Order: sequence, then structure tokens, then C-alpha cells
Amino acid sequence: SGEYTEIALPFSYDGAGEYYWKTDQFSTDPNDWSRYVNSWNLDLLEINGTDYTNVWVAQHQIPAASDGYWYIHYKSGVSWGHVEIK
Repeated sequence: SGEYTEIALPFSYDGAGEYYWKTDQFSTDPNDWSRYVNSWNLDLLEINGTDYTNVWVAQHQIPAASDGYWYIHYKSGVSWGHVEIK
């Protein structure tokens, strides 16, 4: 449980802390491999209930929640936590 802040894509962030971001802008096209989520140096990156910590994954591989959103929960313990969402 976290209070989510809405974000726009493309998105990038590099930093420490624990954040709850939501968007309705992910790619839903199975043909697309340009619009990815990528991260490293994270303790957690979970999106809609699935662990995507420290991986490259195409957005189309991640279904929307029933409400049409993608709920992204980020945790980094270091300065250099990294996430990119195209």
C-alpha cells in the first residue's frame, strides 16, 4: 500500500528511496520492442504485482490492471538506483 503519484512517459529516474508511480501510458502493442522498462541497482521494481527488479522488459509484456493503470513500486537503497520507462 502506497499513495501513488501519476507520471508521464517517457520517464526516467536515478536515485535513492521508495516511490509509488502510476501511469496509463504503457505500450500495449506486442509488435513493439522499443518501449521498455529497464532498471538496475534496485531493491525492488514491481509493476502490477510482478517483480521486474533489475531487468529489461518490453512494456507490452505487462498487462494493465483492471482499472487501466500500471502501478510501479520502486525501492532503491543507493544513490545510483536507475529506472527508465520509454
